[PDB]
Amino acid sequence: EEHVIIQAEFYLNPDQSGEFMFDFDGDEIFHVDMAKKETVWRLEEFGRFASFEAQGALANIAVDKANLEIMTKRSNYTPITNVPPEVTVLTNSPVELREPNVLICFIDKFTPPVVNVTWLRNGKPVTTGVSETVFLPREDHLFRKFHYLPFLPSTEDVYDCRVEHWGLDEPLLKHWEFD
Amino acid sequence: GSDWRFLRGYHQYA
Amino acid sequence: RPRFLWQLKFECHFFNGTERVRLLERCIYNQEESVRFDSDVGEYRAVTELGRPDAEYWNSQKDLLEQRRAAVDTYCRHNYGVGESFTVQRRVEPKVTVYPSKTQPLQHHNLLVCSVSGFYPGSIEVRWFRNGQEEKAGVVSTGLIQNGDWTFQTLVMLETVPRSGEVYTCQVEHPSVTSPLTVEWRA
Repeated sequence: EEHVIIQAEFYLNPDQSGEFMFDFDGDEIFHVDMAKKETVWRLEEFGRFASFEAQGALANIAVDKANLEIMTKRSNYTPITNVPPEVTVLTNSPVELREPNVLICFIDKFTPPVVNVTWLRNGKPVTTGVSETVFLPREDHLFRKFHYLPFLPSTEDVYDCRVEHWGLDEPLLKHWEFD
Repeated sequence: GSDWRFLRGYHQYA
Repeated sequence: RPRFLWQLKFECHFFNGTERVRLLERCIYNQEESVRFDSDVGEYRAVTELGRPDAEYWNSQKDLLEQRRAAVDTYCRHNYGVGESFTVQRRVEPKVTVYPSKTQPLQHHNLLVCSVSGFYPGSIEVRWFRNGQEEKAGVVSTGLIQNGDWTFQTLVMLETVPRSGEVYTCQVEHPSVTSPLTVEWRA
């Protein structure tokens, strides 16, 4: 096999959270912001080569919502079994003091797709420049997600990615500090 | 050429 | 409160360009795939008994089967087509760095790290050489790491006990480059 493009959608209750996205070889091509009802391209430069009309996704999510209701009942109401995430914190490249870098918090192998992630700088939460991806599908039907923190390497501070998921007894803080 | 296509799901047997 | 989850997935698998294409539609309740459409089969099949209704039903609807059977061209090959420039052909060159993991002074075992990052696509070959000879043993690799931003990274370590004047080279072969990248490290 050479490539695989994957159109993945989900609808979750009682959250009533839905998702529509495309995936090329593990990477998100784009996803539809359900609230703003708009197509968001993973790399800006992707939208200069293709077009996607967001209203379609919105329709798809509706059938999904519907089908979920049918299935939940069909299953004698069997709820989803939480599977807590594996968390890893790394950087974009080899850290060099006073060399802008990026801390990546990789959350993997979890379900359902609901997680709360905080970046803490010397224990205090950081929001400057942060970003994250939507829930990326996995062949086992669990999800993946990435959070990013642009930062300036230093020996003066420690870092933690704080992850909260229903399958975790307590919030998981993964640490990173410059050696 | 532009239009990214998508499939839609059919309705579950109710 | 209990959560119930529904997922629907359409997978377009391409072999030898779009020579061979396979489409899979999968319905997953929570973490169990219940019913799927496999282009190589031509119709729905219940994966689990919870999906038997759907399989029976959707196979009855015959407009829906014809639609799917043709998605391999209308959907799969079309989207490959539209996406090809920025995906199939994407090509970012790796940043290659070589450094000893610890500053533990000569003649003591050390792990030489070959950091290869920011590359796209995923396939790459990183080799280690000592005095021009390729070193296959004592290599510890993190494997390919997808960063989630259309770039990869990998770290390949060599277990060494550097002696004076030994010249270690990390050689990287990746589609984004004509000739292998190499970085040397002088003990």
